[PDB]
Amino acid sequence: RQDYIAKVRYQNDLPAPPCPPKLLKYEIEKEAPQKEFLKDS
Amino acid sequence: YVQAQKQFKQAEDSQNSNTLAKLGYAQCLIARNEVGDATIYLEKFFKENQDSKSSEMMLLLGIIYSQSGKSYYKAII
Repeated sequence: RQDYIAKVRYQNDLPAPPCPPKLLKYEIEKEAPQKEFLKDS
Repeated sequence: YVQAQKQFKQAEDSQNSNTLAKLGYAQCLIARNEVGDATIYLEKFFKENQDSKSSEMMLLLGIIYSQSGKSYYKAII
């Protein structure tokens, strides 16, 4: 079958890991500061 | 903490209108690391007093629910 030459290859390639910047937990995200803040007089 | 919690409970039993006594009771529960017990007491008080304007109670409820995580919607409210 001498006709138009074309190659079909589906692209589903996974991207490389992004490694985005990491959020920093608040001081009130730790159990001991939470206890100190809630137990305030 | 045990004695203060007992005193807060006695204050509540003497006069139920003392919201400050109940809030101190919840704070003492927090002091004794009774996270679940304080949460149950706070839920009972809020559901009985949904119209009460205890801003600090609602702030504490939001903080507790955020620590829980699954109850984020009540925390937002």
